[PDB]
Amino acid sequence: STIEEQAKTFLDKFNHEAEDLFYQSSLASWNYNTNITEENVQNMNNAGDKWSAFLKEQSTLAQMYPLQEIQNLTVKLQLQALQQNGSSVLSEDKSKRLNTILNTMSTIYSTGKVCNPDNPQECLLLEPGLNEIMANSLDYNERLWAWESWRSEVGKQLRPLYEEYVVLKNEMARANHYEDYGDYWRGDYEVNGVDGYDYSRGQLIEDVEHTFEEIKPLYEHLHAYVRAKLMNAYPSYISPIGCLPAHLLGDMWGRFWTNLYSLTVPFGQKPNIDVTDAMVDQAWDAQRIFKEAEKFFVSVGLPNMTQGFWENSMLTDPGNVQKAVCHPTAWDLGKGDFRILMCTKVTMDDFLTAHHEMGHIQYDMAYAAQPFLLRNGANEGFHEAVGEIMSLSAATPKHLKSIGLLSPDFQEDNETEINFLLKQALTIVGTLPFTYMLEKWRWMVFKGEIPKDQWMKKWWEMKREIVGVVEPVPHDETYCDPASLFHVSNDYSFIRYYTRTLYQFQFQEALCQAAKHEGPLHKCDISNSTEAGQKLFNMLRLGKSEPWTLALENVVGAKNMNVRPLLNYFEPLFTWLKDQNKNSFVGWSTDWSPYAD
Amino acid sequence: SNNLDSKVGGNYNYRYRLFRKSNLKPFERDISTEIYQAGSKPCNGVEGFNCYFPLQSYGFQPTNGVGYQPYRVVVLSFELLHAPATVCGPKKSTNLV
Repeated sequence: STIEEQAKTFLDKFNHEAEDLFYQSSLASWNYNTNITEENVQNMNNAGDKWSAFLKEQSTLAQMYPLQEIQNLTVKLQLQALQQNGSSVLSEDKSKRLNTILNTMSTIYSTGKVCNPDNPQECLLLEPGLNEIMANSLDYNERLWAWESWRSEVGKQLRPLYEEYVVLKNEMARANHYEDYGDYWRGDYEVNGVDGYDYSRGQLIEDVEHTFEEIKPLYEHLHAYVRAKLMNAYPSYISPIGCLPAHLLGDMWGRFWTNLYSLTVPFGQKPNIDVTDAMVDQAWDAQRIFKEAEKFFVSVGLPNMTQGFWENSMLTDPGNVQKAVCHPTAWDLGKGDFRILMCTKVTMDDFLTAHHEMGHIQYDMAYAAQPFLLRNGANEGFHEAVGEIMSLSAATPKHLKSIGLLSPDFQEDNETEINFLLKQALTIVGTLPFTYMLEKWRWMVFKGEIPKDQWMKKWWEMKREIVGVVEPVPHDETYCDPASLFHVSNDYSFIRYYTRTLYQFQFQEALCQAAKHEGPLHKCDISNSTEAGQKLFNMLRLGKSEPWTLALENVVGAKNMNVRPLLNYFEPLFTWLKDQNKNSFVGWSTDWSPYAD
Repeated sequence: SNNLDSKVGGNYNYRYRLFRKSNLKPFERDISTEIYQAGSKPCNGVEGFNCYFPLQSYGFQPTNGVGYQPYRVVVLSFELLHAPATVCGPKKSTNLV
């Protein structure tokens, strides 16, 4: 009758056809990851190209339905995914040149290596060599050579490639009604046509800026603590009031202080929570580690797994002849067929990783009944944020004592809680301003506020102001540090880590109140609380059919990122970092550098 | 019938109607291939803008789930009319004393 029948009919046609075609690429990817062969990789790319071509052919009808006078949110969100042309707005030469840049940038980043100045015959590759130098090795000279040489050999070569990547991407985004490709990433959270829950694209810029200043009281105290500990190991280079060198952060990109735990132990005499020895004595294996993990998911009140879920999953590497990808990955093959790939071992690192990947399945299985275009997460934050809250609760010793891995006689005191709690802040608090740093710099580059010659000049300036970090050697205009990151060279968004980080504690606070936990969140344990998993599933089942702000309003009590549950998690840590910083300066001083004289 | 009727790539011999200009009646059947019209323009026998071919094939693959797998369904309707009974159940018996 009306025009409304066209969209409701066209989407059902696409939701019928795009369903099976997309799964052919997913199961083709499953076959490749389970058996890396020249035969499976061809079907993987052919299946993706087949489905990818179907998406563009279908856009001819998606664009003939104006969404101007339409109020149906279901019709708008689904057609908007197909109405966007993306890379199809430019000519084949510009689109192909873009992929040639990304393919070349990924190769230069992947094949990077550094030989020692005294051993020209021993070059260490990006993985596993140089990552071990920044993570495990404590030698000042080795950490410096791996950092500065990486910037000159890999950073400089990616600078001219990153220039073409920005200008080509900006033309694509601007053609799709955006300000720049920086705003394109911000469009993941956009909401239009809903009263009281709308969300502008550029609103993410004020949100990260607002939450950043609220993180600073917790970050400035941790920055002085790690600086004081690293100063004792490197007193001839680190001042007690200056900045932290960039090559002593724990990685080749300066993102996590997790590798600095050995140098920043609160109490090296007291024990930690670890059930590695407890599991092997009980004769646990990859299946039992997965099975008892399911009891936690059922104990909270979430749906259990299907018989085909465990039967078709991967638990180890089936030989070198059919070597599989041992990386943890939660797979949605479709038609209710969900699986996980993991080479699980008997250790606590795999105990929590299993809950992490299983949490990803709970996300996808919840909204699996939605339409195909709406069978996806509302945003990248919700996808990965829900994964960590289930593993962090399992890491709580209260759950281990109930399961029986951690013995009941294991004492718990404020001293041991700081050993675990401070270890997380090095990962969370030591990374939150760093993600805000990179995306703020990149967002200014896509918009064009920083000239292409002033990339290294402003990058060093932002490092001293935001994070309080300085390079080990001065870099001229020819260097490009953030281009040497994996997420940057491969056209990936890094803002999701900031959003996922704060959303993680937000959802945790909502469930801890549901499970009735008193005190800080670090001792929270939602295990054996049927109301906890029940309230979560009400949010997981929404998918992307409603605004993400609506999901946060009725669950965590907010419509955007917030730092309140972060300080609640690290509440006693703020008292510990304060006590440790009594003999040092809180914050940082931009006038100090390791090469100063 | 997932172990019986499913096929690699979907059993295209089993199909069903997705759209119809009107609702069916009890025990009604219709196998027409008329294009479902929504707008005022004629479809000209082809689907597209405000036009859609109503029938579509099933995705009965061996990897389907409990909700998507094929189920051999049979409906047994009983009729009690003025005409005499033509079908009944079996009656019990025993030995002969």
